[PDB]
Amino acid sequence: KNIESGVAHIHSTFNNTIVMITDTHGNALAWSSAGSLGFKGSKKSTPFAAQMAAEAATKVAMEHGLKTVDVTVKGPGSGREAAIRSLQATGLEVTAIRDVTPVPHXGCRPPKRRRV
RNA sequence: GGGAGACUUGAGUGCAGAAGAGGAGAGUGGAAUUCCAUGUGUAGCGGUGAAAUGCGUAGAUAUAUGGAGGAACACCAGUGGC
Ligand SMILES: [Mg+2]
Repeated sequence: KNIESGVAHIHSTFNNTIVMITDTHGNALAWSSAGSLGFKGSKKSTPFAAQMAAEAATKVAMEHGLKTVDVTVKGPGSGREAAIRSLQATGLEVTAIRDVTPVPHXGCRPPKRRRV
């Protein structure tokens, strides 16, 4: 119901950006994404859509009561920063920013190149 | 060229060292993917030039904690090595 510390997971891919705000224990509290704000197609991948997604999820998160979050950024999407700053704007206190992009230490064979 | 000798440079042995993803066998490590279980959580997720098929309110994706299994070995790493 009422939290004081949390973490905001910015899952930003090439196609879409999902913003998920959890408590420090990883339990979800609020989440938004470019797709759930009406953005479709390439628009979902833009920094502005990432910005709007962060705002909509931030405001819901602060309705619960939540002051300061740390940010984990993942994926190659262009909207990582626009989300990080949007968190600060809408009211949250961004204390730390980390990169948690998974990296195989090799790992599995990736899919084929998109031509031929 | 054949025969009987002699020789130490070619070739090999000894002795002393040097480096190495050379090979074979048996173990073993972490990262990641997938699946599985359990919380949290809510309507999307995924994808393209643009879309749709697909997946999701029988609760997804995300996120947290674990479990299983397979394959490949980030950095080191280099017209570097064998
Ligand atoms: Mg194919």
